[PDB]
Amino acid sequence: VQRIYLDNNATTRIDPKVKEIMDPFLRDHYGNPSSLHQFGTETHPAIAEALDKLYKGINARDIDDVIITSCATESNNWVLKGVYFDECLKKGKNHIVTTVAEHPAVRSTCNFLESLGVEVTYLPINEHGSITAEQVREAITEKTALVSVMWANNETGLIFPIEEIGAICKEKGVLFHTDAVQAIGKIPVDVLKANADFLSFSAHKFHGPKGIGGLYIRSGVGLTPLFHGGEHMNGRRSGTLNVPYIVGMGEAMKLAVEHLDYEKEVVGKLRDKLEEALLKIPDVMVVGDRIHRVPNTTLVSVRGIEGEAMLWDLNRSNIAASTGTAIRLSLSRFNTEAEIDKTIEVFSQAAVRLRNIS
Amino acid sequence: VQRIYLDNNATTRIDPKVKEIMDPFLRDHYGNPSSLHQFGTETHPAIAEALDKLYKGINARDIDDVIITSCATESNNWVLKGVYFDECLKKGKNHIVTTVAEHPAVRSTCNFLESLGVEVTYLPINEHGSITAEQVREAITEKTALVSVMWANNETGLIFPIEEIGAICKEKGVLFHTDAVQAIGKIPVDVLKANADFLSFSAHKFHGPKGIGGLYIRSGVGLTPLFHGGEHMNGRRSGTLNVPYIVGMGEAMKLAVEHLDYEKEVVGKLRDKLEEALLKIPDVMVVGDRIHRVPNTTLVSVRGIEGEAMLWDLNRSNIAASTGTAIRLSLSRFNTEAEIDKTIEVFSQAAVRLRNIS
Ligand SMILES: Cc1ncc(COP(=O)(O)O)c(CN[C@@H](CS)C(=O)O)c1O
Ligand SMILES: Cc1ncc(COP(=O)(O)O)c(CN[C@@H](CS)C(=O)O)c1O
Ligand SMILES: [Cl-]
Ligand SMILES: [Cl-]
Repeated sequence: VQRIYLDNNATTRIDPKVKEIMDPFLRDHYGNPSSLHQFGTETHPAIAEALDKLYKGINARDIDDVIITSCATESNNWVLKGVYFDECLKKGKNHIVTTVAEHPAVRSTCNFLESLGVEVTYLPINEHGSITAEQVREAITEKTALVSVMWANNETGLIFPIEEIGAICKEKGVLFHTDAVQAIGKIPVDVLKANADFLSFSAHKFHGPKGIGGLYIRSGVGLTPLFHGGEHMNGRRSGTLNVPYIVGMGEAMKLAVEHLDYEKEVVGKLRDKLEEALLKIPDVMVVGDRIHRVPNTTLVSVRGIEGEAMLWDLNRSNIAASTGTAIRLSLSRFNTEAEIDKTIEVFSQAAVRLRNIS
Repeated sequence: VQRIYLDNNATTRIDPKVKEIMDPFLRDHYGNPSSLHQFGTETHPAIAEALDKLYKGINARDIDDVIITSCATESNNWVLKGVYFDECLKKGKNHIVTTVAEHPAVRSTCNFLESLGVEVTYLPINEHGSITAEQVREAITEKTALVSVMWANNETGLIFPIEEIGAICKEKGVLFHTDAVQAIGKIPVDVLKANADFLSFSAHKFHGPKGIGGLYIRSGVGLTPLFHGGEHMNGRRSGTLNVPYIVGMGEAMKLAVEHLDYEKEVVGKLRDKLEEALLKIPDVMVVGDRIHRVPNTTLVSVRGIEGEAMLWDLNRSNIAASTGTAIRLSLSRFNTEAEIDKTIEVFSQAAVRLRNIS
């Protein structure tokens, strides 16, 4: 059989060099990096190389932290529940601004925060699909503790004007968090450009394992731990390190940035190939702006066919993709022109076969 | 070279069958268990078998939850920060009772809670080393929201009278949490016997990977999420599942309980062998009760030699162990009588060589 994987915004295959690099930490280098003896200290260089990889990947400096967490869901909960205690309670700033596009980790967390009496402005998205920047200017009051906007959208692939929000954020002395989960490996990421205080990411969107991620915290910026016990990660996040995943996610980030050109000019080309080949059907609208998207995503709709129906069918022919109803097709560097040609065929055939019904 | 590993209360080697069982989830079964297509659904049986393994390991029933988390540090933070919102705030019960023996995850979390104005009673430990039970009877007031006592101590190996506390807890209508991290694989565990509402554990203490653990939540018992986004784990803990680690930790628990006899009557025998062979030196006190300990741990002290000094030396001869100052030696089923004989030698030689100094 030959299955075709087009659901990379949901998760990604672990790159072989990633699996390879973590292996020794699953086999004989199983010591606790906190231990003082050989088993512990032996793990130190490999963890250090991994972290360097992380910092170079997001252009973070020595004075900043990139804290290892168990996923972006953790990072997101941590940023919001931390500003809550640090700013909303202790400092009166009882308002957070965010978008309606944000991943449920941020939105649900907020929903809980307003449960406790925080006022949260959920920015609505325009006809362009995206968020303006001026929208956050206009919403930042002076109770405003944090603004959270995701770098790229998981559903549409749309890039948001981070930097702009970065600047409108610096100028107004407000805390700025970007959930950058769908941007690693997909476009260049730079916390310095973005004047981010906080950035989230998750490894399994750039070919490392599920079960690990990162929060960039800028120097001097405080954030009350979500995992108290303050032993690991400079006391910022307690719990025995996930050695294998740390090493692996490091390699993952490195390869992710080293493929940024390829993502740009190959996967993007394959995406365009698929997309415009798909636009030659009936009422095959693409959903949203088509210029400010990550290279790998396309979100198409179809005449009278539910997205859910088209996907179930595509599965039968061993093609994997998600909703977004419309149909989200998200590539990676592992896809091939052969596959998308195949996809074009299987897509169109499914399309007109599902519509036959009067 | 031949290193001897005696630091199992710090972390454990991943059992080979564990590494083996997770492998396919690092290679071609990398789908998101939430996806609706083949890549996702394919992972379902293996996750289900893993969870069954977890439930059978702690004698939890169908109506209870065993929620996957990223470690015991997460579980501990989750129980305490959840009762805070559910009971302390929303319901007036502003008091938590716990021990001074507890792992810093629980103690630090509490320290933060009293920072917000919770009254936390830290129970002191007796000359016996342990906690009475009557001590928690006497401390449970009516603002009392939760009592948290660890099943077994990481430092001394001492078992606490869970069940007794279970009963004193049922009777007084108080929420009962046991951190059981050092009890899995070491003695039988039973939430039913223990009348636990909450139980924490971490895989890397019973030969699975660092970076995963569990919280048992009893049916009908609520606990406000620590990871909001409510998609995975019945909305109780959001974040993409850590597929490989889940499968592995399942196998880990299974093998852990299947070795409970061996832990009892082999590793315990090896521990006794080491311990009484070590008691034949000078002022080689063992620290604490010696009857109510898990089979694998011994915590010995020495005349005038600092523990830290003895450990540094032991490392040079490739023997790994921790402090607890005194000296904690924690075995696993992977140790061998050959090793402990060797240890006896290397220990005594180090002892009298470090003391030579006038
Ligand atoms: C922007 C963003 N932020 C957070 C997450 C979740 O990360 P975790 O590693 O699961 O915690 C995701 C992943 N959303 C996937 C799976 S639910 C999708 O199908 O769109 C994301 O895209
Ligand atoms: C009772 C108990 N509770 C929690 C933990 C920490 O679990 P994590 O998986 O790191 O979150 C531990 C592990 N304490 C180790 C390493 S710090 C020791 O050397 O004693 C524990 O023993
Ligand atoms: Cl918190
Ligand atoms: Cl919480």
